[PDB]
Amino acid sequence: DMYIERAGDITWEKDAEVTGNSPRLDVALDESGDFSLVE
Amino acid sequence: GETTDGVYRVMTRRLLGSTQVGVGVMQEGVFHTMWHVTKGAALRSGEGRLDPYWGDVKQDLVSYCGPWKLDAAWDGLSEVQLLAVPPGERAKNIQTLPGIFKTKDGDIGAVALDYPAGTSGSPILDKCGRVIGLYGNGVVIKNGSYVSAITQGKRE
Ligand SMILES: CNCc1nnc2ccccn12
Repeated sequence: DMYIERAGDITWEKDAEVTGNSPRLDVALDESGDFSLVE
Repeated sequence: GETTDGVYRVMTRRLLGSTQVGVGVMQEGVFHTMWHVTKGAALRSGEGRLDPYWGDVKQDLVSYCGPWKLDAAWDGLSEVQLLAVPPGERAKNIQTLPGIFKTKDGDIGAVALDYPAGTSGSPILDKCGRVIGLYGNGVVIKNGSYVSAITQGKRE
């Protein structure tokens, strides 16, 4: 059985930790909602 | 149950202990999450019940109590924040510049941030705090890292 619990407000936070790259990828989306890489 | 706007954990007691299977957004009395988190099942909020209202396996999205309300979009230029809600850990904002998923049906923003699967449903925000999509449906790249689409629904 599934239940929900509040975890916070939705707000932008100044000086949050900045990380992650920005890859440009060729992808395909199948009928089951699964993404796959196209090469 | 609780109907206040904000980010929520999605939990289950079916397995060992209490397990976080995902996250979701409550906005305008409607709870939004990814379809693979709940598989369209009903949810409980205290004593109250949330019934699914709309869902789509291909978009991998579902809304409870009403129609999908989130309609803000990534501008294609600016940095965004993932409001990550990891299992057993406090909600935390992470800023990143999205990449792009290029598809035969158009381009979609993508965030290259790697978190446990139970973080799926965490909202991605623009600089005004608007939810431009949810984290958790994506792909695994050459190096083994995870890249999620910025998945957004349509507000009818
Ligand atoms: C819940 N299944 C989707 C999924 N599979 N690996 C990851 C990693 C991060 C977020 C979502 N993920």
